Amino acid sequence: RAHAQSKREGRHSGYGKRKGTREARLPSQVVWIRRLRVLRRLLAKYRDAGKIDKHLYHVLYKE
Amino acid sequence: QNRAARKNRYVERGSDVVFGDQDALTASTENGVKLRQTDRLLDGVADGSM
Amino acid sequence: QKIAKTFTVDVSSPTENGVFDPASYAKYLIDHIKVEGAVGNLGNAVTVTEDGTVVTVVSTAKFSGKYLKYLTKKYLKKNQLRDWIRFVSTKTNEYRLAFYQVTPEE
Amino acid sequence: AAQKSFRIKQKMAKAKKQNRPLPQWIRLRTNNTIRYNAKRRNWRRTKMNI
Amino acid sequence: AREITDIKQFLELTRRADVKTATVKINKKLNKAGKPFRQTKFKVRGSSSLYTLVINDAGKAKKLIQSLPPTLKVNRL
RNA sequence: UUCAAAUGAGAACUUUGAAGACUGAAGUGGGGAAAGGUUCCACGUCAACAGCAGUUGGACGUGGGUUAGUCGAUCCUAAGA
RNA sequence: AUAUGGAUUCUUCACGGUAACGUAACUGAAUGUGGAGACGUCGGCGCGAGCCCUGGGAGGAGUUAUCUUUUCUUCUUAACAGCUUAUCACCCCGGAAUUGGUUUAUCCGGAGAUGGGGUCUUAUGGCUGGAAGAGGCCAGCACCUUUGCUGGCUCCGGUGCGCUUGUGACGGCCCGUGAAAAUCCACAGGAAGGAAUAGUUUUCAUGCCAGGUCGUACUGAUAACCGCAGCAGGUCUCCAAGGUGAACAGCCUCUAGUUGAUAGAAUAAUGUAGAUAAGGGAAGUCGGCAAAAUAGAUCCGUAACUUCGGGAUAAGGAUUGGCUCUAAGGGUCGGACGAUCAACUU
Repeated sequence: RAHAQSKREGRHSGYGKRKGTREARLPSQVVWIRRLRVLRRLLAKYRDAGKIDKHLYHVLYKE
Repeated sequence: QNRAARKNRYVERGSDVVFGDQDALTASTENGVKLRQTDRLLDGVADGSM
Repeated sequence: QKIAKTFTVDVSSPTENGVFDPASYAKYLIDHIKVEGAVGNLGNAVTVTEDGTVVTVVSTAKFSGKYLKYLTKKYLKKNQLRDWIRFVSTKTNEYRLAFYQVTPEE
Repeated sequence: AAQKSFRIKQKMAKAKKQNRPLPQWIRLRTNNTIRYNAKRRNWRRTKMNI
Repeated sequence: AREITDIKQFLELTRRADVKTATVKINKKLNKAGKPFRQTKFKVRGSSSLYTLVINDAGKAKKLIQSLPPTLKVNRL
C-alpha cells in the first residue's frame, strides 16, 4: 500500500525502474482511442447544444 | 479457587468400585472383530487347542 | 447533523478482584484518544466519565468500537494484563472485560 | 474404469471372492496335501488382464 | 415459488382443496432507513408450486391469520 | 532438519505438540479421461516385503463401503464397418 | 387419462394497433415449403460474470520495549418462477447539395439519410418470490455422561488500457470459404368436424398417475497406469491468489499439501558441480574449444549491398537510484466559467 501510495505521487517511476517499451507499458492505440473519442463527443454536445453549426461540425470531425 | 476446588471433586460412583482395578470383560479375539462379523480363518475350528 | 454515539465499558469482574482499577483506565483513555490528528485536543468532542462499575464514553466526533477495543488492549499490555484479561462485546456498543477460562489447580 | 461394463465388473467380483488365504479347518483333514493357496492374486504383483 | 400481490386471489387458493398445509412467517426489517417494522409472509403449499403473500402492515396481518380456514393446517415460523 | 512428551521389549524414521524450511496457483494444490480393480475406510497385527530401521504401510488377517426420470451409457449420425 | 375454472359461439372457429407487432387462451388430416439442430481461424472495439484492488460501520484474532484511529479475518444468496431491461434489425411521419450522418477501424443515404416518435430478441443485467427458517462470524450456560439449551450481528458503498472467461456487432485472410443425422417447431393448404339448450377448445391455468436396465468407492502418478520394480523415463485435459516486472519468465509470500531420498564422525590426495585471481592478453591449441565480455529500457545515431520489401536491435554514443516539487493529458452533471470525483502515463 505504501509503495502504491508513492506511485500515485510520482515516485519510483524513472528510467532505471522501467523495463518495458512505451507501447508495452501504455499502448499507443489506447492513447489514440481515449483521445479521439474525447474529441468526438466534445463536438457532439457542441452541435446539439448549438454553440457550433452543423457545417463546421462536419469539417472539424474529419480534422 | 477454593470455591471451584470444593465444587469440582467427586463422589466416586459404584462403577468405579467394581471396575476400578478390573479391565477387559470379554477379551479381544484373535482376528480383532465384532460380535456378529465372521472370520473365515477361524469359523471352522472351534477351540484354542485345535 | 453529527449524532452522538454512547459506548459503555463494564469493568466489574476485574475491579472486585483488585488487579484492575477504573480510575487509571479512565485517566488513560481521556488523553490518548485522537480526533482529527493528534492526542490531547478533546474539549467536548468526547467526555470520558467513570462510575466505578461501568465506564462511559460519548462521542459526537469520529470514534468507533474497534478504536475503543484498540486503546484498552494498549492499556492492558502496559499493565501486563493481556493473557489474563480480554475486551468483549455483549451487545452493540456494550462492552465488558472478562477473564479467560483458567482451570483450578487442586 | 469408473465407467465400467457390467461384464468387466462381474469379473472383478469373482476376482475379489477368490482373493483369500486358506481356511484353517482344511489344514486338519485326513490326507491333507494342500498347504497354501497357490493361485492367490494381488493387484500390484499380477495383472489379471480383465 | 410464485408471489401474489392480490388479497382476493390468496383466499381462493386456501379453498382449492389440494392444499394440505400452510405456513406463516415473521421477519424484522427496517423501512426506508428510518425505523423497524414487523413484516409477515403467508405461504401455502400447493401441489406444483409454493404460493406466498407479503403483507407489510401488522394490523392487516393479524386479521389475515383469523381469515384462514380452521380445517387447513397452519404452522408458525 | 531439530527438541520434548506419549506408545512400546526396542524409536534417526510411528503419533501429538513445539520450532526451522520447501512446493509458491505452468503447484510436492483441488478434480477428471485412458488404464489399474478394492489399492478407499475401519479394527487386529509384523515371519516375509518396504536395497538402513520399523511399534509404520498401497504389506499381512477379518470386515464395511459405490443408492439417479434430471450426470453418463442407451438414441442419432461421421470417417468407416 | 380426463374434470372444474377461464376463453370462444345465435356474425360459430378471439380481438387490438396506420404499421413494425401485441395478448393467458383464440379447432385442423393428406401433402408441400421454411427455420432451428448447424458449425473456420485471426484482429482490435463494446457489454456481462467471477476474481483482484478499496472506504465506512458491527464482531472476532495478533502486535504493543517505542510507534501505529493499527495488521489479519467474517458480513454470503442456487436452480426455478413473475415483472423489467440492449446493440443489431424493423415500422410511421417527413423530403436531404450550402451535401450530411458516423466507427478505434469509412462505410451509409431520393432503393428515402439526418431528426422526432414507436415495434422486437432477452445473451446479459436489475427488482421481488425462492429466503433466512438456510449458511457464516461471535457470546454464555448446564457436565463421568455417547450431552443438550439459549442469546446476539449477518449492514451501507466505491474503483478499472486490471486478470480469466462468456457473449455482441464489425474488420482481415484463402486456387482453404471451414460435418451429417436423429429430434423439435413454424408456415401454405383446407379433408372434415363443431352451438342454443348446450357444444368446441386439454398449444391458457389448476388438479391426478407413472418414470425400467447398467456405471457411480479410490488413484490418475519421483509408491495405485506402461516400462520384469514402491524405475530421476513416458502418459490427454479443467480451475488458477498478492508483490516485483512488458510478462502463465525468474525471485519471495497467502490458501491447500509435503518435510518423503539410509544415517553418524572427520575434512587427505584424485574426482563431480561451482567460483575468484597480480602482470601480460591466444604466447595455449589441429582449431579462441571452454570461459570471459555483451544484455532490460529511453534519447542521439546507423554503412556496404539490395529482388527497393530489406540489411537494422547494423555499427557507434549519452543516461538509469532516493527524495521534494512543477507541467500537460479526463469524467460527471444543470446553463463566458464554476463545482465535484477519479486512471497511471509522459
